[PDB]
Amino acid sequence: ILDYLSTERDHVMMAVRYYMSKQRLDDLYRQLPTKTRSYIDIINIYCDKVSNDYNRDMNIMYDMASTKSFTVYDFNNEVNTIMLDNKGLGVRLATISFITELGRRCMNPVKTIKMFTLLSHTICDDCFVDYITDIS
Amino acid sequence: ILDYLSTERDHVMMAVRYYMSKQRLDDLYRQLPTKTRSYIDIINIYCDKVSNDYNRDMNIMYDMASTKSFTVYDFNNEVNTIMLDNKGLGVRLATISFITELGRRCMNPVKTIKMFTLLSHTICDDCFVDYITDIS
Amino acid sequence: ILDYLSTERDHVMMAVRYYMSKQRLDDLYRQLPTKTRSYIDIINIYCDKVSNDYNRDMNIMYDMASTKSFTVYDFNNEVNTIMLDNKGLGVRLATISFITELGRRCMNPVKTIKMFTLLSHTICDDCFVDYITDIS
Amino acid sequence: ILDYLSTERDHVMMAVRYYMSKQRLDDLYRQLPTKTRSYIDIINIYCDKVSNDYNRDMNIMYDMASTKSFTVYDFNNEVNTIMLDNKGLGVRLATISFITELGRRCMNPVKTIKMFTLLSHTICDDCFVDYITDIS
Amino acid sequence: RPEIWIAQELRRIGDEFNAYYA
Amino acid sequence: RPEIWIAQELRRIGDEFNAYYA
Amino acid sequence: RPEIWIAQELRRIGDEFNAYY
Amino acid sequence: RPEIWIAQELRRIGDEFNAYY
Ligand SMILES: [Cl-]
Ligand SMILES: [Cl-]
Ligand SMILES: [Cl-]
Ligand SMILES: [Cl-]
Ligand SMILES: [Cl-]
Ligand SMILES: [Cl-]
Repeated sequence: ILDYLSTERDHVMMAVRYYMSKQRLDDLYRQLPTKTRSYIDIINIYCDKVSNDYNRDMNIMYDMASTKSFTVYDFNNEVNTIMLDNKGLGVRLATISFITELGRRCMNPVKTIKMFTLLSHTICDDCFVDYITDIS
Repeated sequence: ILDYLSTERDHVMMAVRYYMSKQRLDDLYRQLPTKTRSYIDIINIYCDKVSNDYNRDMNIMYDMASTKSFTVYDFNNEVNTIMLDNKGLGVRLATISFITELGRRCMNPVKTIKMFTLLSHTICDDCFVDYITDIS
Repeated sequence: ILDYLSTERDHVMMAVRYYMSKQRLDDLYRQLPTKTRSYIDIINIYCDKVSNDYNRDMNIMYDMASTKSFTVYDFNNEVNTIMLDNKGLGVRLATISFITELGRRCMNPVKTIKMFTLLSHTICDDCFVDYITDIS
Repeated sequence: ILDYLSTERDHVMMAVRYYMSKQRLDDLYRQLPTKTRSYIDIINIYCDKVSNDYNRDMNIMYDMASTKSFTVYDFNNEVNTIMLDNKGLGVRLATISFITELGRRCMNPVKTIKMFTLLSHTICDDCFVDYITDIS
Repeated sequence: RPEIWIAQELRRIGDEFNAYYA
Repeated sequence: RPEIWIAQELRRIGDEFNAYYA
Repeated sequence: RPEIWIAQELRRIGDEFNAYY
Repeated sequence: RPEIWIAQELRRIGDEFNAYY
């Protein structure tokens, strides 16, 4: 991150963007009903565990996601393919954990939000919705 | 907000998006050096007060922004114009607070992050940077 | 369209945008090699016919797309799903024609180009490529 | 451009995107009223002349626009500053010609459309609108 | 809901094209 | 039209802050 | 190519997760 | 820095255009 925080202006800009973003997230959560808050909590517990256990896997998978030929759009479609043939909870949790890791290492906020938004549609198929609502 | 959360899918999708973004922001903060965290604290302290003190002013100004003919592009340029002549700290803090409020009420995460990114450049002019760096 | 062209400013702004985009497309074409221009001719010939032959079908399908709950993200995934099982040329040409029609009626240039970019990846699977390359 | 047209798929994808984009532009123009068509024509004649005469200038200005530290957002604000202090037609035409040149050499379509959209707001101030309507 | 059905009409249209294109 | 006036209220608010912050 | 393989490894990780659960 | 100078050169080009016109 220090490769982008070169000048005082970069620091201050970073500070303002963080604040704007943090405030938005806090106020969003403030507005969410109990049901949605429960789902966030469930996703947190399960994906924190997956990301921790398979931390080494997530890291090298990122290393090839950083190759020139990689595109989020093609990756999205490959995920959509996988979910259609396999209906286990694991692969969906694993996909969330990986996209989250891609997000942590993406310093382009706009690109990141786009990735999050697109993949969230893809990951949340009726199969996934069934699992989270059962665990509710 | 509850017009966006109609089905179970909408709820779960919202939960996934929140987790991804929250995780990103958490990891971003962990990477920030002391200097940037200090600037975040300063913006937090000063803009929270402006947002509270002028809360009524912020609300009614949002009503103007929800106008059909309002555009972030044009607003950015007017903000840029104001700051060139007005070099006080107040107008810069007030703009952040207003933009933050626009973010709280914007459900499209992509358009929101676009707005934050653009306006942060415009707000963080040399004058604003000088102010933030003076404090601590 | 004429609801977007209310003031003289809206007209001039539209004129500037058109010039910039038209100039870009002109210069892009000049740079394309013979092979790519041939593929463009093939898509032009085949999708124009589909668009004309099934013009009524395209219009009523747009009416479904203008639905509140319709999203390009989800549509992309359904298109991806269809193409995996259906390997005919027709469904690929029809999708292009439909997406092209969505573009004609979309006034937001950013959302439109996003749609084109995403769906082009999804439509141009190995099967479609094999079809286009066979012709000439 | 050949650096991106590596595989048959890249060519075909390029072909589909061009078609979608070209069709949109053609149908947009088809819908434009005489007034807007006149403005496009006027912009075409004047900016073609500027781009031709100052072609060498536009080229080196691009070379520094390609430096890491360059951002469209900061450039936009600098343009907004310039226009506020100088009300001649020339600088506005020059800005259109330069942004157009930036567009010709940007292979990211989404980034390009964003640039076009933002700068079009900035360039089309009341001063510019007055000139184009006079030349009408 | 609407996207699922649209994509099926495209599938239908595609079949008409394939048969006639033959 | 609305953006011009909003930015002027921010200017007004900014002045109130500056005077009191002193 | 890479996107195609990553998605395959996520499946494997997923099945692994499902079995230990 | 570069954006600040480019915009300045566009002004110069603009004034040049206005004078020959
Ligand atoms: Cl951020
Ligand atoms: Cl969000
Ligand atoms: Cl356009
Ligand atoms: Cl958008
Ligand atoms: Cl393009
Ligand atoms: Cl982007």
